[PDB]
Amino acid sequence: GKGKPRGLNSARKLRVHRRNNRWAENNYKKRLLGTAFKSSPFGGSSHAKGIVLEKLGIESKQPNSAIRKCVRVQLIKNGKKVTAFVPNDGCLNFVDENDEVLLAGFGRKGKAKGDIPGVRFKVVKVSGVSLLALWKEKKEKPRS
Amino acid sequence: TRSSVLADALNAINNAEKTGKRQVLIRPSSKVIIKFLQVMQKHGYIGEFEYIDDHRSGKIVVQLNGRLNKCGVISPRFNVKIGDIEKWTANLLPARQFGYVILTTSAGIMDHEEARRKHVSGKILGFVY
Amino acid sequence: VLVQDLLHPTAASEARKHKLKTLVQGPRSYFLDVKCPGCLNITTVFSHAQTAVTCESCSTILCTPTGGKAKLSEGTSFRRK
Amino acid sequence: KPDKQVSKLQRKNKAKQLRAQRI
Amino acid sequence: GRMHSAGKGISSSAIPYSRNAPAWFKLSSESVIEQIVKYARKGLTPSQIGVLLRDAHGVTQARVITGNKIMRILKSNGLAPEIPEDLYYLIKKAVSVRKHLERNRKDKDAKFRLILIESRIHRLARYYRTVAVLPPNWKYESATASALVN
RNA sequence: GGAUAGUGGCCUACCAUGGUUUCAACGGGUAACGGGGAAUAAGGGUUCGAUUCCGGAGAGGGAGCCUGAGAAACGGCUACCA
RNA sequence: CGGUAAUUCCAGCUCCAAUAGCGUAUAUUAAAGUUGUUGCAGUUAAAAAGCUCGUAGUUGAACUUUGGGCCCGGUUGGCCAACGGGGCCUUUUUUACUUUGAAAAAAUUAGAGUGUUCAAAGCAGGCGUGCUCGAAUAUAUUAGCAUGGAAUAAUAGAAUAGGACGUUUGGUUCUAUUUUUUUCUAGGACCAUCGUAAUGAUUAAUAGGGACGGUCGGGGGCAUCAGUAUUCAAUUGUCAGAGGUGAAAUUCUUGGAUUUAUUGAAGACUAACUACUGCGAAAGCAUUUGCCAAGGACGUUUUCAUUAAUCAAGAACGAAAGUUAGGGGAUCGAAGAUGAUCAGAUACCGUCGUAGUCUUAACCAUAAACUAUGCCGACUAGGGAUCGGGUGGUGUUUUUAAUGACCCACUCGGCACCUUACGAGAAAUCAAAGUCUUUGGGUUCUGGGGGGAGUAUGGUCGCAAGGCUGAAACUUAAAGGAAUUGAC
Repeated sequence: GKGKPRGLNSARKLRVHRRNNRWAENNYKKRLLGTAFKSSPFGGSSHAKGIVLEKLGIESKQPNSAIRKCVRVQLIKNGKKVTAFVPNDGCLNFVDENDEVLLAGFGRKGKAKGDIPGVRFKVVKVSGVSLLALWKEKKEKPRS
Repeated sequence: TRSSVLADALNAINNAEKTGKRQVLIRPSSKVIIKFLQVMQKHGYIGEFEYIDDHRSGKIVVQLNGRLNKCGVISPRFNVKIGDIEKWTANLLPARQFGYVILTTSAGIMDHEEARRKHVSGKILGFVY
Repeated sequence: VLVQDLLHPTAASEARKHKLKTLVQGPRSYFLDVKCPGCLNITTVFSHAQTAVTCESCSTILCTPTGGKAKLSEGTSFRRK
Repeated sequence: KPDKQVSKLQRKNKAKQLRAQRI
Repeated sequence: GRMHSAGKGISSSAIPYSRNAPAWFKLSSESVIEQIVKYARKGLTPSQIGVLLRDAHGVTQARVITGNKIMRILKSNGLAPEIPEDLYYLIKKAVSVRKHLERNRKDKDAKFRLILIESRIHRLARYYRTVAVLPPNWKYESATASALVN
C-alpha cells in the first residue's frame, strides 16, 4: 500500500526519488541554478547604488487613480537600467538628474507592490543623506 | 503472494473485534503466530485458542472476550537498540502505563517491559493495547 | 451470528460445502468393484476414470469417460468398495 | 539560435577583461 | 491467478488425510513396482503411468503404497529421460505453433501467443540450470528446437 | 635493468591483452579548502562553516636550482611572460 | 481608504506597544503533514502510462529440542512473595542482527562544586591570624577491534554414495629424533577387504507450471456459400410531367423521363432475431460449410516441487484520418465546378464530383485509446436472476431404455443487480473510494497556485505529416470542485 517501497534494503530508491521531486519547489530551484547571479539587477545584494537619468510619473492601476512619482536609474556596477519609486510626496523635489541614489527592494521579493505597475525598488538615500531625515527637516542637502 | 502470514492473522482479529464477534478463524498458522498469541493471552487480551492439524500448516480458532482495542504489525522489522525502545513506545502506545510493544530477541519473543528487566534488545514485531 | 461454534459444525452443513472449504480437506470420489456379464473376474474402477477400462480377460470395455463421473456400461454389475 | 552554457574558463576570462576596462 | 492471463480458477485434486494404504488394498509393494517399470519400458511418462494405476488398478497413490515417487523409481532403473517431461511438452507446443506461422503470416494472434509460450520456456529452463538437472549453457533456440524434440 | 632514502609503470627494453561501469563509470557545474563546530528544533529534520584549534596549499604567473639534518624556500638565487 | 458630509490622507489633543533602544531591505530556519522514513495527494479539484511481455532493482508460504523434575541461588519488598541467574537428570560451514568493553585531541555542548557585591564569566578558593578541599561526570552516528546470545532472515551438507565410524587385514609413498649401506621404529598421505548402523530423500500451500477428460464462445488465419438492396444495361406497356425545399431554381423528358414487367453485370454490406447476453491483452469481433493452430472455466485419491509478485532498459500489437507502389472503383464523398439569395421553426438548402471509402506489400504510433478509478494477496455481506462446468432427486416430457429439453436443491468461475454502513468522504456518492492521527501486507508510475507553454533550444525516430524527451526571463491574486436559495 501507499505506493512507495517499504523494504529494509530500499534506501537507494527512496533518496533518489526525493531528489527528483525537490525541483518542483520554487525557492529550492532558484538556489541550485544560481538564478540571482545570472539575472536580476542587484546581483544578489540587498542594496545597490545608481545614477538618476530622468524623472517620471506612473499612472496607477485601476480602480485606483493617481499619478505616482518615479525615476529611471542606471546601476553603477552593472549598467543595467531600472525604475524606482520615491516615497513621501514632496520628496521628489530633493532628487534631480545625475544625483547618486541608494536603492532598496520594495519588500515583496521581486514582485511589484500595490498599485504601481512594474516598479520593484524604492529610493533610500540621495547624495549621501537619507530621505527620511530630509522629509522631517532634520538635515540639509548640498547641491552639486 | 502472501508476503507476511503474521500480518494477515492480526488483521482478521481486528475486523472480528470491531463487529462484536466472539470467535475468529485464521489460516495458515506458524510458530511465530503461536508465540505472539501466547503473549497476548498472558496479559488477558484473549481467551483460549485451539490449533487444528491438517498436514498443511494448520488453522487456529481464537476466543475473543471484548477487551482488545487494537493489535498490529510493524513492517519492516527494524533493528532496535536499547536506547531506542523509549521512542517506539511514545509513538505507538496510547499512554505511559498500559499497552505493550513486542520484540524478537535472541532471548526469545517478549514484551518491551520484560526486555528491560532482562536487559536485551533485537527487532520489533508489533504492538498490543 | 455473533456467537457460533466453529469447531463442531453440523454434519448436514458440512456435507454441502465445496471439498476444499470444509474444516479439513478431503476427496469425495471412491472406488468400485465391477463384474462383466461373462467372466467371473472382478476388477477395481475409479469413479472418475479418464481411460476406457477394459476387462482383463478380454477387450470388452467397462466404462467410458465423461466430463465428470465415468459412465458404466450396460449389463455390468458393481458394488461400492 | 542555440542556447549557450558558460564554462568555468570563459566565466573567468570575461570577468578579468571587464576589470581591465575599469582600470 | 494465472501466470499469463486474468483467470482465477481454483480447481485441483484434494489428497486424503490418511498417509497409509487403504484396508481393502492388498497387493505387495514389489508387485506394483514391477508394473511401473513395465510401462516405462513401453515409453509412458510419469504422468501417464500414474493415471493408469489409479483407475485400472487399486493404486490410489504410488508414494503411499511404495516408499517413493514415480520419477525416482524410474531414475533408479536407468529409465530417466534426457530432459524433464514438462519442459519437453512446452517445446513441443512451441514447434507446432511456429510451423503454423510459416503458412499464415497474417495471423497476428498466433504471433502474440508464441511470445508467451517462449517466455515460459525461459523461466522454466533457468530453474533447471540452477538445480543442475540441465547442464550449464543449455539454451533454447528456435532453429534447433525442432530436432531436440524430434 | 636504471633511478631513489626506500617500495612501486616511477622510468626503459622485451612480452601478454588487459582494467572501470545502470550498485551510475567517464564528462560537465560549484558565487567548493576539509574537520572540530554554528543557527533553528516536541520527535524526525533543514541550512551554514573565508574566520581564535587540528590538517592542506600559495607568496604577480609558470619553470629550474644552490646551501643544508630539513626547502623545489620567495623579507634565497636564475630565465621567460605581465 | 479618499469625489466637501475622511474611524485609513495632513495637523493638533489623547491613547497603545517595546524601551537605551526601535524601524527598513535581502538571505535562511520555524510556521509547512505546501517535499511527507516517522507523515501528503492522484473518480469529479494538479496528477494511473493505449495494452501485454520482460532484464537490472525491490519483495517472497509452512516444517527440525518441546515439555517435565531436583539442587544452589542474588536483588527487592514486607520467615515469605516477586523478579533475575547457575548446575544436574530426563535417548541429549559462512554472514546479518543485538549486549558489554577498549577507542573517538582541547575548546564548544549538557552537567557537579564555589556569594565574581548579583549576572555573563572564571577555575578558583577555604580555615588559625601555618594547615587544607579542588580543577568531577556524561554524550560523541558510521567504519575497524575484543566479548556474551542463538529468536528472526539468509547460506552449506550423504543419491552415476565418491558418505560416516574402522579401534579389520594387505599394498604404496614421505620425513626424522634417537641407539647403532641397511633394518627396526615414530609420524604424512593414498589404495583394497571384512565389519558396525533404524545406514542416507520434510510437507504436498483453497501458491505456480505440465499431462489427461467431456464441453463452451459474434477469439484468430485461409478457402468456400447465400441474401435482399443500390447503380448501370438490354428487351417491355402507357403518355406528361419528374426531382427537390420552408419556398424555388440549375437538371431530366413526346427520339418517351418518372412509373410497370422479364433478365444480366459489378463492388460493398451482413437488417429483423439483438439483450442491463457472449469472446479477446487492449484496439476490437455477428450469413453457411471445411481445414489449421491456440484459449479460459470445470472434473481429478495424476505429475514436478518454490519453479513466484511487480518492473528502468529492451520487445510484440495498436480505431479513424494520413504517406509510397500495384489492383479495384457500386455507394457515399474534404477539395473543386455550379443553382437560389427569397423567407426568422422548418436559416442551411440543390446538382455533378477528384483524393478517399475495399484489397495486396511496406510506413505512421495518435483519440473523451473513459469505469475520466495501476497490478498481486487477505478480511468485513446477504438474496435470487442470468451465462459456462459439475453433483444429487422416489421429479416432467420425448420412448418400452441411454441421451436431449425442462423443474427443484447444492457448488466453483464470470458480466451485472437489489439490500445493508461497523465504515469513508468537501459533497455528489462508494463492496471499495472500507479495514488511516488507534497513522507500516508487497511493488511500479505521476503532482506541488494560475499564465508564459507543450512554446524556445539540444537530442532521437520518420519519405513526409509529425511523435518522444522538454526550459527560463517575465507576469498575476486568484484560477478551480461540490452543493443551497432564487432577482429583472
